[PDB]
Amino acid sequence: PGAAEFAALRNRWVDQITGRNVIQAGDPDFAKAITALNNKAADSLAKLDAAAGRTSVFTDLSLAKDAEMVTTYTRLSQLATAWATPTAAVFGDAAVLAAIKAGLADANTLCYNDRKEEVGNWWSWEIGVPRALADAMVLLHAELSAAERTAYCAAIDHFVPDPWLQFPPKRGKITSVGANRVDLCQGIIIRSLAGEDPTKLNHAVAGLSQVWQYVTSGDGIFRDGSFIQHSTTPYTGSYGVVLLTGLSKLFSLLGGTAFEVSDPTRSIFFDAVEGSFAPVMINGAMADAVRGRSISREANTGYDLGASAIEAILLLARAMDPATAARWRGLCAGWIARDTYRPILNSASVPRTALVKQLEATGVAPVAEATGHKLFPAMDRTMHRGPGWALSLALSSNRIAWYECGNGENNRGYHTGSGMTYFYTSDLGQYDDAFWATANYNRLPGITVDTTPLPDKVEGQWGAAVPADEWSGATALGEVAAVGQHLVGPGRTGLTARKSWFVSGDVTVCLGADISTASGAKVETIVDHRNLHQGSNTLTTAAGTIAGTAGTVEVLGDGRWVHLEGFGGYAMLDDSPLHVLRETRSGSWSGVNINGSATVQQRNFATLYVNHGVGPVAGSYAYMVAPGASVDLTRKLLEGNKYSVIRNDATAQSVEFKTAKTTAATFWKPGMAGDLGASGPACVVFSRHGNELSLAVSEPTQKAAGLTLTLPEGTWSSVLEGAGTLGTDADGRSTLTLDTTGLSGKTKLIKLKR
Ligand SMILES: CC(=O)N[C@@H]1[C@@H](O[C@@H]2O[C@H](C(=O)O)[C@@H](O[C@@H]3O[C@H](CO)[C@H](OS(=O)(=O)O)[C@H](O[C@@H]4OC(C(=O)O)=C[C@H](O)[C@H]4O)[C@H]3NC(C)=O)[C@H](O)[C@H]2O)[C@@H](OS(=O)(=O)O)[C@@H](CO)O[C@H]1O
Ligand code: NA
Repeated sequence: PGAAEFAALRNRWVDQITGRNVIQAGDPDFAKAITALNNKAADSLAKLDAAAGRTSVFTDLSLAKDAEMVTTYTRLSQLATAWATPTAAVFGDAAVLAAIKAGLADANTLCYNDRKEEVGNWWSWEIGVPRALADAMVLLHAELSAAERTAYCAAIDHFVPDPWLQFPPKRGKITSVGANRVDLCQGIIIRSLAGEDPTKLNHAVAGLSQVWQYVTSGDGIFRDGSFIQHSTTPYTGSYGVVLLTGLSKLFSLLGGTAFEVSDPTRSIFFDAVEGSFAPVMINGAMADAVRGRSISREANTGYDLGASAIEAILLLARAMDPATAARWRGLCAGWIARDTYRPILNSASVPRTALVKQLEATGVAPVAEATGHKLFPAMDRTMHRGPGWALSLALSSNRIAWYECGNGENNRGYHTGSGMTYFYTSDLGQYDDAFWATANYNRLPGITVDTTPLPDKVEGQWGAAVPADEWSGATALGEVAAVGQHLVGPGRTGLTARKSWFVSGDVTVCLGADISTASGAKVETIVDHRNLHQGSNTLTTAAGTIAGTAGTVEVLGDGRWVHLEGFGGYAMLDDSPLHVLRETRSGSWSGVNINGSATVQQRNFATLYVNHGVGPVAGSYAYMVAPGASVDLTRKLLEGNKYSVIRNDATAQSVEFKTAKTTAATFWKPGMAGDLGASGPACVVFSRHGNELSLAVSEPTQKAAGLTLTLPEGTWSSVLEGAGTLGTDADGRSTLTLDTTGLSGKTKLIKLKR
């Protein structure tokens, strides 16, 4: 590949990043994308340092601060993008061009050059600047001189001599992985287009292959579809999206060329569209539970990341086989159509606009999110859906950190891995509308919490500490899931709790047992902590209403149920007092992220909780949530033994779903829950249909070689579906013995015949 091939590649990259070849004339959405492009460009030009002998490019960005160095370069690449976009205000403007070139030249001289040692965050030097400077070189290729290309290529190569590695020499260089490997390889590939370097280009393309190989530990994609970055944090929704985005752009750039990605194992990455990404996409947003510290970012939200994922999937779909293309397009049409809260075209780039318009021109229909369960045991996450809702559970364990904080972000998120119950609904803004600026970080929905105040950054940054718990894990059979978490509290309080969730097609039954702590403080369990925005949503009870006055907590009378207008129902499954608080909360994004705005946001919440008191001995809870239930259906939840608690203690927790004729259990110790026994830790769901017993089982520690069940519903003499060895114990009950060696928390499905 020579001059013509490199020119075609550069032209293709500019087409991709500007959308210059696909602007529809007179289209209002294209006009709006151009307007947003123009306003950002004008903002940057207004901030140019025009001073003689300047020591910065922009008056509000110091080159001595590595994040502001990155923003200097991303502003220059944005300006170059605008200069290259037909109909943009600065399109082809020579005075603007000259300012961009001078900015690149001075940022090189002053700071980012082949003689400079890294100072501060490695990512700035190796990923933030190279991607932007490479883009700028390609955008401006007809305008920069050879000597300028030499200088800027030399700078990139100094900081990133090999994109398969990361960190400056003084630190010791390690293999780059996951999103970091993609981003380093992107910067080098685009730089290799500018400099016409096939050797560097080929090595960077070859570096992509590692990121879609299945892993069983560390960072990457697991066979169950989990995605981890930073070793201990579930990360599909932020770092996973960075990986998805970069590969979409590079696969598209290189396809059909001498440099095309030809590794056949890239099918694993395509499999991850539905296996990893789609289940954690909720009406256009990535689930908070899989986006780590990014929850703290006012302008990098679940909708921003979901929109990036949609762009990427649409871009990838252009190269897929027809059935897969249409499936991915239907999925995206659904995530777009259902999201009226942050419509994808508002502030969309020209390329994003074009992909969304191309989708709408295919006529591919919107696909609904499927009901039922998607489990991710390698990352301690589960997803559950029914009509009008999606539950995302956020656990932690000896494999998965309580939380990630870092770079001044999410330092207060230490309870976000304490068994959170995110109920996503048609309230699309629930977790987005200043939730993370205003919520009570000590009363997040679903958690059990020791009320001891914890410092910011408790347990350390970067997910360095994990709870030394017994297990967290899950299974599911048909419409019912069983999820368990042994919660060990952050901050060395000694909090312990056994939390389980039994999730049907409509209702979530929440059981807690064996709760105690060493701190001497009260312990709570949060039934909900629910953003009401500026609403005054009524809390209805058997007797009338509760918590009508903000700031005065009330205890629920005897009917045991409460309905929250615009949400659904809650009901107590024991005689514990339920405390109900309507409250107004305030906070700024600066309070949760060092980069957040200082603007104070004020939001109303409904907060429902159980108080286990001081010094609980084997404290417990039992409640249920019915998203979307009317007052009439909520009033009836506790009637007819629909949700039949079997056991709830330090040995096992179990419920039977009457309508679904299905029982679910978690086992902490060897023992029995009803007529089901287990020899050790287990998640089990079972249902009898006449003379056939169906079971789902997991071994949630991920470390036991065997597990034996004592079977419910009488005796069982053959195996119809699946594996396992039938036996009989000294007492005449049938047993099922499973080899669980290496199952990594995955579910075994079994069907037996009487
Ligand atoms: C300082 C240090 O040595 N810390 C490491 C830690 O490194 C940190 O983690 C990541 C990484 O990629 O591994 C890197 O996170 C990325 O940070 C940049 C800003 O620096 C962006 O954050 S933002 O400014 O809030 O935008 C970036 O956000 C993503 O950007 C983009 C994009 O630019 O294309 C798209 C997404 O929409 C947006 O989310 C952010 N990425 C994510 C996904 O949040 C940190 O800057 C770097 O400091 C880890 O290093 S590691 O390489 O071994 O993983 C950590 C692991 O234990 O070790 C610390 O020492
Ligand atoms: Na970590």
